[PDB]
Amino acid sequence: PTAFTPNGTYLQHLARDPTSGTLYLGATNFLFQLSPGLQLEATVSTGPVLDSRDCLPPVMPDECPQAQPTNNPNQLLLVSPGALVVCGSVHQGVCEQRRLGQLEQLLLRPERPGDTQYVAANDPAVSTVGLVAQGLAGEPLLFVGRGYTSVGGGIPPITTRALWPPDPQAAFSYEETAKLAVGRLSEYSHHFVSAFARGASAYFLFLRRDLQAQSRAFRAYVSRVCLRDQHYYSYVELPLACEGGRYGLIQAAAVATSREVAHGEVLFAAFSSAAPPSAAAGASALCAFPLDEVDRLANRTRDACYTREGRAEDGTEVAYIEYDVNSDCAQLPVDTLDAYPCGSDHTPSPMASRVPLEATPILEWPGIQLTAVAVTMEDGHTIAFLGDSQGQLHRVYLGPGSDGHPYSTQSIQQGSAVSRDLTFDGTFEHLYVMTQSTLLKVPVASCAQHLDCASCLAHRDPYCGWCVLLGRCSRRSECEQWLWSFQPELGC
Amino acid sequence: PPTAFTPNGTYLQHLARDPTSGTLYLGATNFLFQLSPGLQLEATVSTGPVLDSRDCLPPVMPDECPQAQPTNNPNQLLLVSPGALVVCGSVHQGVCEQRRLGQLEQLLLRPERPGDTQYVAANDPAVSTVGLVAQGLAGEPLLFVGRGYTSGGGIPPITTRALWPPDPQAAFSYEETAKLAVGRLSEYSHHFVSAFARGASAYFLFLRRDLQAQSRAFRAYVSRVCLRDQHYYSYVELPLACEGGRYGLIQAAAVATSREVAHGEVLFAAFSSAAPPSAAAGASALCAFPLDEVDRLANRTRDACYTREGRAEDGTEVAYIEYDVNSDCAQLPVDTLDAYPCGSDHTPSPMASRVPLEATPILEWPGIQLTAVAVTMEDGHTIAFLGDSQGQLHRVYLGPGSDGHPYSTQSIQQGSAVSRDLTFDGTFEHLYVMTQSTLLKVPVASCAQHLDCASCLAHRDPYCGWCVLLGRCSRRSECEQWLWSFQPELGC
Ligand SMILES: *[C@@H]1O[C@H](CO)[C@@H](O)[C@H](O)[C@H]1NC(C)=O
Ligand SMILES: *[C@@H]1O[C@H](CO)[C@@H](O)[C@H](O)[C@H]1NC(C)=O
Repeated sequence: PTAFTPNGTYLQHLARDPTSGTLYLGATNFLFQLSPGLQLEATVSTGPVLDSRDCLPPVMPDECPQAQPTNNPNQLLLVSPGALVVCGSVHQGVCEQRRLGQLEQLLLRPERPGDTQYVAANDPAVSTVGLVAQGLAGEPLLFVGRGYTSVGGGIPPITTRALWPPDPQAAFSYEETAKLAVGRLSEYSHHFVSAFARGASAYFLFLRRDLQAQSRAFRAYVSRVCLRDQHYYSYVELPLACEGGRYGLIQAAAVATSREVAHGEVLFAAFSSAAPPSAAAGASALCAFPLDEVDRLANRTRDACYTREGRAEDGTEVAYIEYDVNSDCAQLPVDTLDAYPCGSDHTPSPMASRVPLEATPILEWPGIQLTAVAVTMEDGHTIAFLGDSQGQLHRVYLGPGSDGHPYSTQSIQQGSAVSRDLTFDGTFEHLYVMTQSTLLKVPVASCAQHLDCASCLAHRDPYCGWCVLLGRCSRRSECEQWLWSFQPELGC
Repeated sequence: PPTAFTPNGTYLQHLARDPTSGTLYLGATNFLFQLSPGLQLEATVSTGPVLDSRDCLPPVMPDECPQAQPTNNPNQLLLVSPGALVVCGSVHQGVCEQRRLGQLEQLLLRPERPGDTQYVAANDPAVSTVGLVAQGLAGEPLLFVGRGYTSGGGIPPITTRALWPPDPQAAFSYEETAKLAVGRLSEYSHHFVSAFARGASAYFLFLRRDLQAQSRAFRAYVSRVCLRDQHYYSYVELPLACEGGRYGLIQAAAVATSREVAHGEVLFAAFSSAAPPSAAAGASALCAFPLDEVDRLANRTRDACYTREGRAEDGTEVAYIEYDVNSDCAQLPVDTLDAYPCGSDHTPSPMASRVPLEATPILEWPGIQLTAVAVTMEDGHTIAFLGDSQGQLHRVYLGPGSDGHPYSTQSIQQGSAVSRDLTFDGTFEHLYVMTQSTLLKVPVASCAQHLDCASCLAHRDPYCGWCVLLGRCSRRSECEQWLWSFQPELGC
């Protein structure tokens, strides 16, 4: 397969322009721009740089003597409509903007940024996530979820930051209210896995300590805010549960449309089991949460807390206000739900559900730590692409007939985890896979190398069958008119 | 096996369940807990240790309380009212506070400097405190409180107390007349067992020393008072007799509507025999007093004392004034009963019957000290769950067919008494059972773990039987043809 293996660096993040298909790659001291065929369109160096976590940028040796040279693994890498957003691990995680298609060309780098323009975690271990969307002021906003770091200030775990503000020197700053107001950051230890949009709703997947549970164990959550408000009124926090927390550490996730799973888009999540913040080598599972059910529970958490003091019509306590913020649920008129579906400066917030969103595992893999999810539907049925901590990429048919073991496994790079940033190309014919030292372009389905029916059906791959009338080892859509290679009792 | 809650380094005093939400509030040593209907911890509040002497008045500051010690705070009173949770501790003269139903952490009202008229619960952890939430004439929240004697002082045994006066800082106080005026509190030695309401009436269950008897012995009594009446004019005590005082000491009770026992509500009360103060380790009985017969005798006791100087038509003192109070039965015109059925500032008070309200044991178990009662009617016939002093929960069928021995018994916690806060859930599907160190959620029936008819019928449980259609071990409702597992002569 086609590869990109830059020497002298490690790969942190992969961002694909959905309009152009250009790939941008965020590595240690390098950004890359790649053709959709992994041809190198451009290269930008970003480090090492003189830095100390105690000094504030711009880091000069005069007012930062403790400075030492410091490598710069990539923290945020995002395709905004206007530009490419790049945030690093160095200089308190400040960000810059580069020309989409001309990585080499820098659009904007605040010259002397403030305590409010430190964006990413300035620790490459800690993890930063991000989403871009159009704001009500006309210009595009950048949501950022941010793990905890022990330096500078205490940055909020989620923030909504301006990318194209009036003064461009203020870009990446957030209005005083554009944040989740969370104290005790060190205690919650937010660990972000992913952020995504759909409809008017932004979603964040993350881990955080349950401070009311007896163990103060970590616990997986999905929270939803409205895409458009700079503010965090609509913020609703749901706990996630894959088999009621046997697999309690969400590792990666992907959205996809599948019809036999549920109507609407569906969130496929990979949870591991804990040994304390990380997985144990321990088992993994893949759960699916239909977003229309994510919205329905989140919707009825809002509806309870706005109009029924946090109770269902059943009478049950379902909703409350998390993070010890001074705010309780209310008995506002039901007209409120229509007038202000995303809240006001005076509605309850931040809202959380007492009811967990629960899913029974689609598959349960005993020895594996899943790190990466990619899901598509082919000729009616789900096929998952799953990467693990050991650099393997598993392909799993999930339709009828399957005990859900990988029909195919493949070693991208032994002993090095596959990235959540695992993404398909535009036609869905290929999947870009990335470990820490290589990025591969992998074909979903290599059917047509087979030039005889018996070779076709021996490939044994849900994508492949023998089109009888055309003498072709093809995919069903490309047609005894198609002899599926994934039905062993059958043959030529 | 049950779902449980076992908090470390604490003991459980009371459990109060919210009849609308089903959420459970626990009251413990230095702790409040809030738990889902499934016993998941939703919140925890510390209530101690505190600085305190029984000699000081709250708020205890060291500049006014030199003798203050670290003092633990076992819970004394835990009641869901309409707006808040009422909480009263054993410290700070037993003062009370209120907290948000559904967010216990959030507090609603805690008088800043309270008076001699606002020391509510017994400021000694070994003394009884019972309470009942009612509404006054103007439909505002009231709190009847019964408390045992405690060696500042003079707190009346029963008092009506305002949960939300005009002036929030006046909460939990009581108007000068809103009290049962007892002189010799040390001698009467009220031990309150329970308070409950039904109809227009509030009822209290307690022990007191009978000082008109030669024995001066402790005797079990039930007293009734009109809910509207906040001045205790209408107060009237009936002695309770379970096999003529063989079983002297009432221990726990629970009301239930049962078809085969009487019309209306019926009080199922567990009495124990006195040790030749408290129970011997002895024998217990379960006696049933229909509330309609309580009201009848209390009504005849009122009538006989208003209009016939306490005598019946044949001429016998059947009613008299108790508690060496200066008041006598009168020969008031008969129309006084219609004009003043709950008494006056000028009518006889407080009233007692000379005639005991009598009942004969539903069951008598020698060698068991019963401590907790819950009764339900299942398919027309009474079932009683009874806890005891050794943390054992006995299940008893009382329909036709039994010598009244338990068809099932479990250890909740060996040798630690089951609390009289034994209480069903909302579907009467489960039972919340608590000893001093654990809380359990017990299903009433474990029918369906049964696969074959043999096994089903071998459970020998009045709840379980074999639905012959459907082919599963169900309950008579979830069928209609059904083979009862509590009829041994019947097989399949
Ligand atoms: C959630 O609520 C929004 C607005 O209040 C509505 O547009 C949407 O249909 C709801 N989604 C559900 C009920 O799944
Ligand atoms: C007791 O008396 C009241 C009024 O005096 C009456 O309404 C009630 O029904 C009576 N209860 C009885 C007789 O059981």
